[PDB]
Amino acid sequence: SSVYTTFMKSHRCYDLIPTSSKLVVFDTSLQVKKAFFALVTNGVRAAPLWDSKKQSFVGMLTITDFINILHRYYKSALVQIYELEEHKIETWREVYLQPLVCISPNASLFDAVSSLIRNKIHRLPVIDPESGNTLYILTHKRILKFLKLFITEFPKPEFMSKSLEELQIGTYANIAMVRTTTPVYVALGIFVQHRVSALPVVDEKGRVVDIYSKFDVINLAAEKTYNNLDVSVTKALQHRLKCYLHETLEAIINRLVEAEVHRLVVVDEHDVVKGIVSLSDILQALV
Amino acid sequence: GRVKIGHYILGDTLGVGTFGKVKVGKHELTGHKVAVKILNRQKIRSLDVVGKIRREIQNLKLFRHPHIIKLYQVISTPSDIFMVMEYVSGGELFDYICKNGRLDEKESRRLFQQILSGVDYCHRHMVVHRDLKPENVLLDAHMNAKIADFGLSNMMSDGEFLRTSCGSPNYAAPEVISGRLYAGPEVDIWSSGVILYALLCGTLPFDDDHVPTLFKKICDGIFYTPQYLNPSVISLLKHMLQVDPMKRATIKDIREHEWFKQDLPKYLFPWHLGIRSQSRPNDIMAEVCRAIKQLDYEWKVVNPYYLRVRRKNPVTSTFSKMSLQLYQVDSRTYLLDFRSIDDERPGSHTIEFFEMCANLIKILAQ
Amino acid sequence: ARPTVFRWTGGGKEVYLSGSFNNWSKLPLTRDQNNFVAILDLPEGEHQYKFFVDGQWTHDPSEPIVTSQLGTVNNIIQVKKTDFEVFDALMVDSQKAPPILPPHLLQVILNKSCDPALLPEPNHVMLNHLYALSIKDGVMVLSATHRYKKKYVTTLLYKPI
Ligand SMILES: Nc1ncnc2c1ncn2[C@@H]1O[C@H](COP(=O)(O)O)[C@@H](O)[C@H]1O
Ligand SMILES: [Cl-]
Ligand SMILES: [Cl-]
Ligand SMILES: [Cl-]
Repeated sequence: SSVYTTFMKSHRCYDLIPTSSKLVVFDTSLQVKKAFFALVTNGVRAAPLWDSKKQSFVGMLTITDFINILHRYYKSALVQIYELEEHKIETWREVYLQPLVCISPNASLFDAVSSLIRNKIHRLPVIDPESGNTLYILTHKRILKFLKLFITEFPKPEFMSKSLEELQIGTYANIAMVRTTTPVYVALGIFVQHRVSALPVVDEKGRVVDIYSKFDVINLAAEKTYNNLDVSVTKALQHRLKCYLHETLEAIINRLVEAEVHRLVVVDEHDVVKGIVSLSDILQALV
Repeated sequence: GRVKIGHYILGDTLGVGTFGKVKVGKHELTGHKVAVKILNRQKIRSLDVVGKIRREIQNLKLFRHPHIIKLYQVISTPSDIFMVMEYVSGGELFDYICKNGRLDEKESRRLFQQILSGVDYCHRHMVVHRDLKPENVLLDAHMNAKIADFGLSNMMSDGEFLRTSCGSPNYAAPEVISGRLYAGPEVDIWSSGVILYALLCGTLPFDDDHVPTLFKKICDGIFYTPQYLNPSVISLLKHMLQVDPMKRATIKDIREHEWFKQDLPKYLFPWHLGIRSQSRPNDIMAEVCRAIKQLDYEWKVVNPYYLRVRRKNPVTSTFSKMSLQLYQVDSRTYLLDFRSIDDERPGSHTIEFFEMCANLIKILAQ
Repeated sequence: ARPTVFRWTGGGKEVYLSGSFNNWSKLPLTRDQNNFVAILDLPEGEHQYKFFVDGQWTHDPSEPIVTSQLGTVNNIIQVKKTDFEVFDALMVDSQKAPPILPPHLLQVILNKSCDPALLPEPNHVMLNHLYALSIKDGVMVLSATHRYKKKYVTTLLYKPI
């Protein structure tokens, strides 16, 4: 029961809801290709689903859905992914996973972090019990961004001074990495079977040149280039950080929030890294 | 056996008010003077102004600003309704301008900052005192402005406009005199605009003895600017006295203004709509009601161009409502607007509204 | 203190008020401007009264009367508990072409490089109003800005039709 645990336990989810936000809802009957295009054209990493027949929000559409479709149904660069181009959202959700996890605005930020880890999720819809409608989608990034405001002004405990290595936060065993030459199709495959969010791209030399992520994948939708996944991961990243084991938890947190990134590659003494620390791991370690 | 309400011995009638007689009350023991609005229940019973007086009472109740005449108490007897308020020795700012001259740039601003301060507090509380004039701006002993007749005031609603074209012709905004519906605060800015003119000039910016010609002057937005006027204040008036509301100054636009800024005391302040149809307005209402009936939705008819439609959810067994008001865009076009009526759980209100709306659009014209 | 104002909208040089509430003694009415007035705190109940208007006794024909078994016609007043609560007293007293579109409903916050899911504080007047996008690939897009407490949320439904 740290100071942060008691800090998160005190604040309502409402407190994080911005003064004026946009929310994109998709009817389950909507075409799945249209759904993904809408995410891009509106500029949102996810959107809640509405079953008009069931009269309730039955789930959420994320980039993870695209990664699973785009992989399951990619026949080739010569033949258009039929399924994606002519599936409804309800028909795809019927294929995959054969319920909707949310929170009340009057619920604690603690219950919100607990839910994110417990349910193994990234997006948490804040739905009003009175009205029944979704107001805002709570992300790990938003929660940690606000928690940061507390620790910059509040005196730091003994464990914040300690090293990532000695504190043991983040995955350091069986780290899924891609190569420069690895195609987007193989990459999507790894994302699917390893359940990871990002993959570091190593050079022919062995030094990590880049990093392919669930977010990079949406540029295939954006640039309407999704029909060829045979292109190298580097050829895909043509459209467009690190941390050391010995560094303090404090210094690490400051970087994650400032860079506004979702993870950090954990390097040894060299270019080649020993593991990866994530916002999820940081937030799990504070709750 | 002198007339008194408690320990306040009533005196001279200082005015007749929007609603009732306003008399003075000097306290038997403490000599403290109050102003008493006497709303005669025999006269209030008469109309359906009963609402317009419950509006004044309710609005004014929670307020406490330094430049808004304070409501000390409201006491109800079988005979009348008394509204005990703070009394000020200086009377009408109007009479001050009449008796003394035009106010000097420094004084004009001092008083303007105060009137605008009160006017801001009002809007910040979703209250809009239509009928803002120097006749309703009172002065105290050290002449601090005090806003006074909230009879013509009204409570601003989320997603709703207001029609009641009220207030003195000179001080009444172009959209008010025109009878077109407004949001609320634009109107008080246009009134506060003429108040400033009257302050710096001692005369009115739009004036004529023939009422319709005056109405034209107001709508033309064209008024005199004497040489003695500072160009900076002229520019501010030019903004507050804009005929088009969408071009008219906002309290923010004024706070941001350099003339207004000078010597300011810190105590004062801290995709397309609906579906458009070129058909006949009666034929549109006809087209819509046979489409509402098609969707089995129940409804009630307010104005011939206003309908309150209800829908029983076939799944969650809960009621969802919406306001359908027909407007007129062009000299040839008409627009139908869908507003949500927030009830007072198993399926979202917001999406249920979209669904109710989309179901109609599915059959209706353009 | 909740006193009942008695008025005499008649003429006369000297007017008095005799009542059950003052043991039928001539209380002088003070000439206001229009009427002759007197204000007395009267308790909850029935009270009869009369006026001594220039040496002549009368009731106010305007106010309710009561004729006795003895022939006396007096005015009457029922001071109810309802006559004291300001809003309870308010209820007891109760008993061509379509409008031109206001310019405020043309300003869209969805139309007008920070957060793409971040919008400005909307003018209260367009909350709950339906703004829809032109029907595209058989998909109709609907939007409305609604406020929850001090927060505003513009919900966008992607609905096939
Ligand atoms: N490349 C990776 N290899 C293995 N685990 C990873 C990798 N990237 C992230 N993780 C872990 O996945 C978990 C959830 O993080 P994330 O999916 O990145 O939000 C954490 O325990 C991370 O340390
Ligand atoms: Cl008067
Ligand atoms: Cl005196
Ligand atoms: Cl005074």
